[PDB]
Parts: sequence; structure tokens; C-alpha cells
Amino acid sequence: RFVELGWIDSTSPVNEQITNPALVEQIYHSNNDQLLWSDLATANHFEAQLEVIHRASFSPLFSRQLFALKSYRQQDRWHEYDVLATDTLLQYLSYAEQAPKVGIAWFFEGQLDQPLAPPSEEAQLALHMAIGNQSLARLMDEYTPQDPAYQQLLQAYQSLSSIEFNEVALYEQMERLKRPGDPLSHREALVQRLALVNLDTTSILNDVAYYDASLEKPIKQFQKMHGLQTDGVIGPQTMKWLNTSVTERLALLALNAERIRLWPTQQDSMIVVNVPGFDMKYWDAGREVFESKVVVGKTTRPTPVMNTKLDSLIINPTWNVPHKIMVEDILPMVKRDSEYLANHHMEIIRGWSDPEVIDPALIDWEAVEPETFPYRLRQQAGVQNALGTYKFNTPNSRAIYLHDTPSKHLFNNASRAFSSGCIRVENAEKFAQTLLANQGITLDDFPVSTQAIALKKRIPVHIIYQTVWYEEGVLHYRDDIYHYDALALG
Ligand SMILES: *C(=O)[C@@H]([C@@H]1N=C(C(=O)O)[C@@H](S[C@@H]2CN[C@@H](C(=O)N(C)C)C2)[C@@H]1C)[C@@H](C)O
Repeated sequence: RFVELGWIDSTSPVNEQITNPALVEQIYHSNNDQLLWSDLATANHFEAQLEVIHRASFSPLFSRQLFALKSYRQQDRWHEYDVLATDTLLQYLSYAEQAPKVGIAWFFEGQLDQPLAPPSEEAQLALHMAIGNQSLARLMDEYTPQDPAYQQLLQAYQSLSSIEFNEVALYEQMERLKRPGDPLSHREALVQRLALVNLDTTSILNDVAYYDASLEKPIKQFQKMHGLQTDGVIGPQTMKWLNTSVTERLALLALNAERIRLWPTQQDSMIVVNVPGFDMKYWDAGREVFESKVVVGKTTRPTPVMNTKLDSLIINPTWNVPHKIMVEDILPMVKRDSEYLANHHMEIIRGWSDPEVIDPALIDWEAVEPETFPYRLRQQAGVQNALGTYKFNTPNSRAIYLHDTPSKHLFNNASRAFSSGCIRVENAEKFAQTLLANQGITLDDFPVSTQAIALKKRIPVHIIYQTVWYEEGVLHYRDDIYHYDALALG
């Protein structure tokens, strides 16, 4: 009924499957009712690009279209294929344009289940042109992030895609742990599985019945690759990653490539925190000037994906204990431990406006119900302050900022989801120094007390969620700390 095309019949399912009949009609008329997709290499390139979106499991919309396309192809229904491909490429183009704007909706909040708006005029133009110059492939590639980050993940996806269904024995072992020097049953499976992730297995010795030196370094860099303690020990966490299928790895790659559409371009001066990587990097004038491990929010108080700017830096910050924390977390502990306040250098304050220190002794602690308790808590400046020596002020509606910690031992863990959402920074001192250097700010000597310092040039802070990324020659994988890789894996 609905698609007014001469060479498509009325009862074809394409009439219901198509999103923008109007715009498809126009394109086909402008090209004298000719097929855009009769070149195989071109259809295959576009089916490949939709497999990616399929595996990433974030768009039932594109999955529907791909199944339908793949179904028209198996039956040699090349007229129906042609028109549905054209409609689906319009969607791909809306998708390419909209993700950086509003893609947070599809990858974190909800999903791309409903047809997108048509693409911009600029895009419809580029398409018309591509149709005439027989360069649809170039058009699709042009509408992928021109980011080496993207292309490195796609390169790896393409390699692994080539060997998806090569069966490879599951790596097994007798005991839950297995240390250098122990007997080793399944050496073949283990080495095959180190190879899957393109670790160099060439120097590993053959048919040695034990976990020898030749295996230590490959195992330790497989561990590093997966952000695990490089202890050399084949335990459950190692085996989880060793024994992941190529299907599972391609899904991780797919999701993480598509996620790079969200991440806001790249700036010369910029700060990136990768949550599941529990790390962060400060670029300034094209240069990586600083990197550091961080602690991010716990699963229950997660660090959200967001973009803000670093406005100012506080040296020797006092910590104004927010209400929610005082009421639930702190007052009930001072109600029992009558030494809490003094140990944590935490003084009682009339109000944030009226900063009068009240001695804890002037208070009927039996009498206090935390919910209604009328004064406020303020931790004095110091090394043992919850914010340590440095607060990094990133003002935003969610009250998330970067700060030093006194609990520097927590950086020793592989998995660093301990905070109430804020981001604790190892080597805050160096971070402070490089910021001030690159702002053209000097300090005649280190301040006695609390010092606010506004940045001349505010830096964008991007907090991303990236479970796969390319860095110094190699592809890193990380556990799905906050469960957003959920659908990709099954
Ligand atoms: C940021 O997360 C909040 C602020 N920053 C820190 C932090 O990095 O965790 C917390 S302090 C810590 C978590 N809850 C407190 C607690 O459990 N007790 C028993 C005192 C200590 C702090 C809440 C916030 C400003 O957004």
C-alpha cells in the first residue's frame, strides 16, 4: 500500500519494514528507479557495518533490519533488499549524526528500538553524490568516527571475525589456583587462548608438563591486558578471560567501537576518566602530561558518564560533610564511639553560614536523633582529611568531583569501585603541579592553610565507560563493573 514505487509490489513486507517511504521514493526517482546495491562488495560492507551494531546489542531497530535484509538475500529478492538497504542507510546516517548529541540514551539509559528522524540535508546531499559516484562504501566509512581509537577496535574486530567459528578447546585445570612450577594438563588450550588475543606465543616451549618460565611472561601480560594483578597465578579471574569465546570478544569490541561515537571528539587540553579502567589521563596541548590510577564510585553509588569542566583547585581543603552522610553514616557512629570526632579531626559547626565551633561535650547524645540533628560536620584540613591535600572542583548537577585520598592503599586493588561516586586520584600532588604549570600559575611557597585557585583556562573533564580500548600498541579489556556490557555478552 504505502511505498509508491513501480517495481515493488503492494503486499511486499518492505511496505511496513520501511521508516521514511517519502525520502526513499525521492532518492530512487532522482536515480531513475535504478538499484543502489547491486554491487556485492558494497552490500557486504553495509551488512558488515550492521553486524557490528547487531553484536553490540544496543539497537533492536538495526537488528530487525539486518535479519530482514539477510532474509531477502537468502531468497534472491534483490529488489526488496535494495529498497530496505536504502531506508536502513538513511537510519545509519541519522545514527552517525545523533550519537555524539544524544547517544547516551541508547548505550546507558535505554535502547535504540524506535526509528530515528531523517538525517540532515548535508547528509542527504553527500548520499545523493555518493549514489552518483558509486561510492556508498566511502560514504559509510566517512560516517564512522575518524578516530584511530575507533579504527584500532574495528581492525581487531575484523581479524577476530575471520576465525570466529574455529573451535578451540576450553582451557581446564585441576585446582582453582595454579602457580609457576606446578603441573599443567592443558598446555595446548592455554597457548591457543593466549594467541586468540594476539600475544606472542612463539617463544613458549612445547610439551613441558609444568607451568614453566616460557609461560610466566605471556600469562603476566594476558593478566595486565585484562587489568588483573600480574601475580602469574592462573585463578578464576584469569580463566574467565582465557575461556571467553571469540563471539563474546567481538561483541565487546562492537559495543566499545560504537561507544566512541558518544565520547566528545578530542581536545588538545582535556581530562578523561575511564571508570572500568579505574584510570585517568590529562592531555594538555596535544601532550599526554599526566596519568594516574583512580578510585570510582561503588556499584550502589556509581560514577555516572558525563562531561564537565575543571574550574578550580583547592589546596588543603576542609571537608563539609554533606547532610545525607552525616545523618546515616556518621552521627550513629559518634553516638557509640565518644572519641570518633577527635580521631577524625572533625568539629561540629552551627551552620555552613554561622561557622561557630561547638565542643561535642555540650550535647545530650542520648537525646540526638540523626535525622533532626541541627548542626553540621566539618573535617579540618590535613593529610588525614577524606579529600587529602587537593580538591579538583568540577561543578555539575550530580555533585561529582576529583580529590586526593588518605586511603592511598586502596589503589593496590585491581578493582577500585569504593567511592560514593566521586573520583579519588593517586598522585593528586603531581596532578596539581602539572595543572598549575600549564595554566601559567606559580606559587612562591606551599600554602599553610586552605587556598582556592581558579583556572585561567578551564579544562573539559570527560568521564567515560569503555571496557575495551587501544593503548601503547595493545588492546585492553576490563570487567563490566557497572553491568552496561550486559546485552552484548548474553
Ligand atoms: C564523593 O564521592 C562524595 C564525597 N567524596 C568522598 C569519596 O571519595 O568517597 C566521600 S567520603 C567516604 C564515603 N562515605 C563516607 C563513609 O562511609 N563514612 C563512614 C564517613 C567516607 C564523600 C561522601 C560526595 C561529596 O559526593
